[PDB]
Order: sequence, then structure tokens, then C-alpha cells
Amino acid sequence: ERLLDELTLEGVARYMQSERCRRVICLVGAGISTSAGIPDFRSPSTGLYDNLEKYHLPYPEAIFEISYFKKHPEPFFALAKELYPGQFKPTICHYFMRLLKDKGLLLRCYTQNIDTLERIAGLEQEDLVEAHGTFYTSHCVSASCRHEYPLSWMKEKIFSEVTPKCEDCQSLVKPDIVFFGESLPARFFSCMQSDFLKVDLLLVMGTSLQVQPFASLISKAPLSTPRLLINKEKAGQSDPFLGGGMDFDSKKAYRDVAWLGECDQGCLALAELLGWKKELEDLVRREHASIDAQ
Ligand SMILES: CCCCCCCCCCCCCC(=O)O[C@@H]1[C@H](O)[C@@H](COP(=O)(O)OP(=O)(O)OC[C@H]2O[C@@H](n3cnc4c(N)ncnc43)[C@H](O)[C@@H]2O)O[C@@H]1O
Ligand SMILES: [Zn+2]
Repeated sequence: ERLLDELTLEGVARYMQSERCRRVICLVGAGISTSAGIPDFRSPSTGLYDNLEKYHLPYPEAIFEISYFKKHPEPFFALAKELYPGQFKPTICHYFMRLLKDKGLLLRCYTQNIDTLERIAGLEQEDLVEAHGTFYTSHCVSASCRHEYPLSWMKEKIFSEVTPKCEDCQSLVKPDIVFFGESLPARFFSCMQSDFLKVDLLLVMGTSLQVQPFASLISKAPLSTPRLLINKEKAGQSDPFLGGGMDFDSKKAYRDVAWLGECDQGCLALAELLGWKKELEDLVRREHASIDAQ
């Protein structure tokens, strides 16, 4: 029916500490990593698209294209040079999902981000669907040779400004990210067909819900699954010209809630209502300290 008392964060917090809320899926995107220094994609100001000028490209959205990459892999590796952050420090929001994992509530984190911050916060591969791949490993692009390289090796080059070539054969080696023109990993489809039968709560954070097929995951849940969006803008509402998106505001709204603000602040507030505020503050502070001693 309508599983939330109210369509607010308080409604979602009460629902979460109830009977019916056992399995939680997170859909996350670049918004949850901006406060760790990793810029946005589509934000007007600091977004990646309004900063692809000095990369001499035929058009902005062309440096994550696979066939252009194998043609000229140098602009992308130059881009990774500029973006590659000094420290890898996951945000409050990342640690919020770690709490969900530790409390037995996280069924899966579906992420569009390539920065590996879900792993450093302590989500394990079983927990994650890296829907656009990852920077954490790299593979030679051949086939005869698909030799896997770690991030430590792929980081020496990029910063030694040397284009990474396989050591066994002499082929290009590419971070395990999914460029445009590539298919999403099989794991994505296998998890989607099973995870969304089960799910009792959808948590969407820091994503504009524009790229597909990732955006459509919100409609894979049963119609009674409450869906909370933490984002600084609303997203996932049907375009009025097309024709199960998000409905926060119509009179037919019954399960979608939009908390508008910083993902870090939305997760602080949700954790506070849940009794986890201190536990969360201690975890972040403990882990940021352990990372600052490296
Ligand atoms: C490890 C080193 C990393 C450096 C290397 C960088 C190379 C990256 C290459 C990526 C290639 C993978 C394929 C790809 O590009 O997919 C991209 C991306 O995965 C996909 C999905 O887009 P996305 O994750 O949804 O990112 P968007 O920019 O579209 O959405 C950001 C949303 O979030 C909001 N927001 C922003 N900040 C906050 C914040 N602090 N708090 C709350 N909300 C925030 C923004 O207002 C906005 O609504 O569109 C893009 O193709
Ligand atoms: Zn090779």
C-alpha cells in the first residue's frame, strides 16, 4: 500500500527501524564524491563537462569513448593526471553505507563512480556493483593477453606521464572502467534480476538519474518499495513529453521522498534520527585518522 507514515526523512527513519525493512539497495553517483574533491559530471560550475576545454577534443563528451581512446589514449590519461586525487578519503555518505553494511541492512550498493571510495570505506566486492567499472584494476586491452595490473602500477604512469603499455605484450593497458561504447559488466545484469525482487528500501544519492540503463533501476523495485533521494536537486521524475519515475509531489505521491541538500548532511540527519549519529561520527573520524597516517 503506502508503507511510510509520512513522506519525509522521519517517515523513512521509522520505516527503517521496523519489521518490514530488512534489505536496502543504494544507487549512488558522483554527488557522493564531490565533497572528497572528485568533481561532478553535470554540475554547471565545477562539472567535468564545463571543464573539458584545454583537452583539445573534437567535442566535450568524447574523452570517455572507447574507440577514440584506442585511437588517441593520451587526452584521457592527461585528464586522469589532472583529476587523480592526492588522498583517497571516502565521505560521511560513503561511511553511512558502511554502517548499513555493518548493521546487516545493505543488500547492495550500485554505483556509477569509478573512484573506488566504496571499497576504501569498507564495502567489499560482494556488496558492490561497479556499474561503470573501476579504476582499482587495469587490464591489457588485447585478448591473447589480458594481464591485470593494480592501481599502484597504473598510477606511476599517468603521473610519470607515460602511456601505460602491457609488459608481456606491448599493448595498451586500460583502467577497468567502462568507456562509452563498451557494455556494462555481466555482474550488473545478474544482480539486477535478483536484487530488485527483494528490496525493501531504495536509497538514491548524488546522481542525476540521466544515464541509462542505470537510471531505470529505480523502476525495477516493487511499487511498494519506499524510495528516498538524497541530492541537492530533485531527479528521476518522468519527463512530461515521454509518453515509473519518481513522484515526490503529485497528489498520487505515496513512497518517494526527496531530501534536498548535501549528501553528507542528509546522511548525518538520517543517521541522527536512527540513533547512529555518534557511531557514524566515530567511524569517519577513526578512518580519516587512519588514512591521514599513511
Ligand atoms: C580514480 C581517479 C579518478 C580520475 C579519473 C576520471 C575519469 C572518469 C571517467 C568516467 C567514465 C565512466 C562512464 C561515465 O562517464 O559515467 C559518468 C557518470 O558515472 C554518469 C552518471 O552520472 P552521475 O553520477 O549521475 O553524475 P551527475 O553529474 O550526472 O549527477 C550529479 C548529481 O549529484 C548532485 N550533487 C553533486 N554534488 C552533490 C553533493 N555534495 N551533495 C548532494 N548532491 C550533489 C548534483 O546536483 C547532481 O544532481 O554520467 C557520466 O557519464
Ligand atoms: Zn598484454
